[PDB]
Amino acid sequence: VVKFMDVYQRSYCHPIETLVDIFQEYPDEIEYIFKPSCVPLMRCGGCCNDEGLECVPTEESNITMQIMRIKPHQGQHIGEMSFLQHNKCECRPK
Amino acid sequence: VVKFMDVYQRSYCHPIETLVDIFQEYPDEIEYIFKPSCVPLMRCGGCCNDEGLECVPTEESNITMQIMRIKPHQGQHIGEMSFLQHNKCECRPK
Amino acid sequence: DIQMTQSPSSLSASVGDRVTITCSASQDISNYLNWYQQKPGKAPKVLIYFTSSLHSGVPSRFSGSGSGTDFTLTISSLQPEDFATYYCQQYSTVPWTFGQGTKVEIKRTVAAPSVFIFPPSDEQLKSGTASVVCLLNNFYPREAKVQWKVDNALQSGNSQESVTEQDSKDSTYSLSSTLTLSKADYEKHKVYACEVTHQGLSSPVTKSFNRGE
Amino acid sequence: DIQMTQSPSSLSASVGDRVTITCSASQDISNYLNWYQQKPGKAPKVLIYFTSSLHSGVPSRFSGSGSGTDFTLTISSLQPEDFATYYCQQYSTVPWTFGQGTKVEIKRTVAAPSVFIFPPSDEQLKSGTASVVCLLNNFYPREAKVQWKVDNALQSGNSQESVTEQDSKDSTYSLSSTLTLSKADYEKHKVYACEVTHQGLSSPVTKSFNRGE
Amino acid sequence: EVQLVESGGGLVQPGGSLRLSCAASGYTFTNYGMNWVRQAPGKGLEWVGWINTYTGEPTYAADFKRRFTFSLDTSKSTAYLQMNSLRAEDTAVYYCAKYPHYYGSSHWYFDVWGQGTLVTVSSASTKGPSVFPLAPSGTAALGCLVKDYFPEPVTVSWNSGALTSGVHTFPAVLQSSGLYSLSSVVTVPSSSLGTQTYICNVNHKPSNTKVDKKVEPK
Amino acid sequence: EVQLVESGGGLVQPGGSLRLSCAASGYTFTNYGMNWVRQAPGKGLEWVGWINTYTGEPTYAADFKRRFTFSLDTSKSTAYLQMNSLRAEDTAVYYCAKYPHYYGSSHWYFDVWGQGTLVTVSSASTKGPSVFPLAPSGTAALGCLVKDYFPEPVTVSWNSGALTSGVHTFPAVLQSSGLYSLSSVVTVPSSSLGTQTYICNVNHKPSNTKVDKKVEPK
Repeated sequence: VVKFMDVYQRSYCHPIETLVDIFQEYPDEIEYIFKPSCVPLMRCGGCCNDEGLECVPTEESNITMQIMRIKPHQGQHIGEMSFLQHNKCECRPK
Repeated sequence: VVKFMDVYQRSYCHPIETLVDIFQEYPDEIEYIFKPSCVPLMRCGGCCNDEGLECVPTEESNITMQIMRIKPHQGQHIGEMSFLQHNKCECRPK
Repeated sequence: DIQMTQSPSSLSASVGDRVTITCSASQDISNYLNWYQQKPGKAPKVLIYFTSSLHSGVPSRFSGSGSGTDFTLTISSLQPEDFATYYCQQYSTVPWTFGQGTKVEIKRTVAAPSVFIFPPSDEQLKSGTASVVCLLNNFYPREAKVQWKVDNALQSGNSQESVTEQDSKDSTYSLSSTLTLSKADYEKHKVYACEVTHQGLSSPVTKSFNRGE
Repeated sequence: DIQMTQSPSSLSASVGDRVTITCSASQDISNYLNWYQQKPGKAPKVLIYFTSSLHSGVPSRFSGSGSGTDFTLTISSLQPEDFATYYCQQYSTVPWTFGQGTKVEIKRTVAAPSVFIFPPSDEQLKSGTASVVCLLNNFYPREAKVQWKVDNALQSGNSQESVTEQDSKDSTYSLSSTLTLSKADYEKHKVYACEVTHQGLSSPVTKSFNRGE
Repeated sequence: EVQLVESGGGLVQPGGSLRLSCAASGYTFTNYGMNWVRQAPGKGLEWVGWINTYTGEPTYAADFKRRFTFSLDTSKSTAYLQMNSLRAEDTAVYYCAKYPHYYGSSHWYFDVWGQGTLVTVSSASTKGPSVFPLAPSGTAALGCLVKDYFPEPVTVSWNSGALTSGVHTFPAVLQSSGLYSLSSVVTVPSSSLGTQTYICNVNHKPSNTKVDKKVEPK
Repeated sequence: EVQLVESGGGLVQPGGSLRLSCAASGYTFTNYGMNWVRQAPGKGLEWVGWINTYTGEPTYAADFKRRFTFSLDTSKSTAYLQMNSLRAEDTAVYYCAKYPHYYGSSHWYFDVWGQGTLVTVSSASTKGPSVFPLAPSGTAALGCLVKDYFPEPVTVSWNSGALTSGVHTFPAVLQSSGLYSLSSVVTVPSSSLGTQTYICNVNHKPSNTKVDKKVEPK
């Protein structure tokens, strides 16, 4: 049994590791195949426990990671790609 | 810069802590308000890097947590609620 | 407001007997009913909730059944410590409402009372009044008769009684009768006596004292 | 298959010169064009990619411009180590295709040649042959006239000259001359000479050795 | 140990106000709702309403909406019941009870209760008791008479709580004067009378009278 | 340091086969595609195709689809080129070059190339070279004459690699006899000619000849 205080603290609005899909992030990369096809990014998650509030990012930054691109019949290689992270979240009025 | 191998290993199909909504897990608790409204559960997450594959649970279990329930005008109290977890995941054809 | 009607209002039963109490709701409350036990001078204590779930720490001789508008509490074998008033409560619709209670008394063998008489203290007399007390200790059944005499004149209208709640170990009762007099009147007579009549006394018992000795 | 047409085929310029090399695509390739430099005996080396992005470790004097079907590589100030052949390459559609190359030759101060004449070894001689050599070391321009003389008889049809590539330090060339004869036909003459004629030579020089000395 | 302690009871004049308090301990006050239940003398149980200790939101049984107010001080883990315009019918023992910890489903029963405080609505005056001995003279009986006090209740213990067996404290009786009176009695061995000391400890809080009276054979 | 090392070149008869190999080092072989480019003697550059080192899939320029096969051995970090039914027009220096590490967007240029291997398709037989010193006699010139060999090339160094200054190795000239030959010169001071030893380390790989001649005044 996880104690109430512990459960409450662990699910309240904060930056949690979220696996984001690369093509949803770059919808203009239609002709590429990515390996991996998704990356682990810190994003806001959790609850506010109020229907009038919402968990939103109050501090953002970028993270750079080595992702492989493959354009069929043309080429294949790893290199640098930049992604958006959420450093701070907050329950603020909707 | 996160290295290719590290990013690849971190996003490949596995059980990751996911914040699940209680009411989505118990759609019949219409008249209750829960604190917190969502809980931290291990669930499958990640990629298979194949369009015909999908990350799926191959081993599950339950976890018990103390959740506060509130039925407006009637009562309020914490107590034990059970939730499903995923202990093992596997890339299986869709 | 759902109305709960308990029956019987009171019952008497022997140790070892099975006892069943009834409850009727004014409308279907499903299985949303609880049962409580209240002892003399104490707060109610929950025995069963949700029609038939035994609360932790409650003896298995207590059980509940029913649904809809009819429910029942059962004590499979009555014990002396079960003397109390039992109440039902519905939690179907606010406001929560209770039944009027059922007072369970324990029926046992006759026990004659031990009788004691006490004169007024000198500290009290100084204040101008005199209270003479008569005690009847540990008897059964509850019915008893106490008669006061002062120099052989039967006293009427100047005494008050108080009876104890049923004992939870031996199931008996105790009673005190106090005769009130002015210091002036108390000092005009010698013999003070209380005669007791009870089912366990083959003949009346009298206790008395001569004022001043 | 997209066809890349490069021009000029070759060009000559002096150190400090601003040189431009052109490329034309048979169809629109957007900005998907790279430029490479290849020195004698080595593998090509990328200078610019995506029409204009300077590669790491490449001197800023190299730059590119263009779009569609027309592209230009520019060397703002020609250095002596820039003698090479430059190739363009499109990556718009497979197969990847190159332009035919542009050889950049460096034009400098007139230098006179350093002549030497090597006699045929006795080891080669026993092999039934004889190869007389004459080297014109370090000079400029590329042009020179090596005329042989074996006992006053000017030779023709039995000599081969190997020219060296432009030196990336001093922009000089070198030349090797080889008069081949047979053992016996060699040993019927004596005075072996190579007459060097060059723009750096006011009067044609000549080196010779007396056969048997 | 989970416990609820109440205070604030006593005499109040008709038309008056009073505020009862319920101090919780042994658990997190804000995790369970708090109820208020009353029981007039010799009568049944009646739910007054309850308060959500996490949001502060109160719910009253209709008959109480107008004159009662529930409130809380979480920094003291205390719940309050404020009553205004009191009438004689409001006279009763008032209890607080917390909702239970559940398992799976929710059931609204009351699990831990306070001891209850008596609130008496009367224009009469407070008056402390006089304590007199009921001196002794097998088994001998002795005790003490606690006379003329108002309002209820009076408390009686023997030898600081060391003597509980054979003890009978009788229900108070209302005298023609309008003051109460009661007797507390205990039976002891006839032979401990010269060696054992018997003290009756009386307490009447409404008037702040505490008396320790020694009872001996005269 | 990233480096690509090739091997497998040499004389092959028309109708014959050859498998070139390309060994990768200094980086993770499976992270970048591998290209194959050829350059006929004295001519331009031509792309053969490339292979995906992650999945093994190859892509050929249309002219090479029918007689060439790209393959790899990841456990060896090596890429291969199998050439069948060879013609004279296939004579050339073959290079392998890896795709580059990108930043933001992809550009298909070749960043690291191997040293290249010469493949010469001919039905003529191999023949080793005969080294004849070019004895000397300010600055004096000396040298060596490497005549009679097929096919190309031959390697000439001086004093084990200690002497690279003043050295002039000349391009092999195709003799009338269908053979090749060149000269390797080096200019030094007049002084050291009597104390300094001058060695020419020749090397005709096709016939595994390795002639180390000593050049000094007769």
